[PDB]
Amino acid sequence: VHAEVASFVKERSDAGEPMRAIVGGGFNESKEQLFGRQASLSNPRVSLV
Amino acid sequence: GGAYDYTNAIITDINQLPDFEAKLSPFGDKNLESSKLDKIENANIKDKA
Repeated sequence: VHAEVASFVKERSDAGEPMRAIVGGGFNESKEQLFGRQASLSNPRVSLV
Repeated sequence: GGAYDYTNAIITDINQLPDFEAKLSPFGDKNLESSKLDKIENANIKDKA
């Protein structure tokens, strides 16, 4: 879902309509999960909590 | 040949695999290059850390 939201935000922004997203995963996530998810979510206009 | 300049890239990419796992040191912000790894082969690993 997070990759899709990143994709939707890119699709609207590249069309001239700027948009951004803030995202966070599950409960009590550990460091390894944050790095692995950041690497899988690397584009700008996206924030990870 | 890529992001594998930095040790982190091995730890993330292992964490993407089906059954292989890896975890970063709890001692601090090491983020060393792979270029300075030491010579070691055939480290027998499955039920170990």
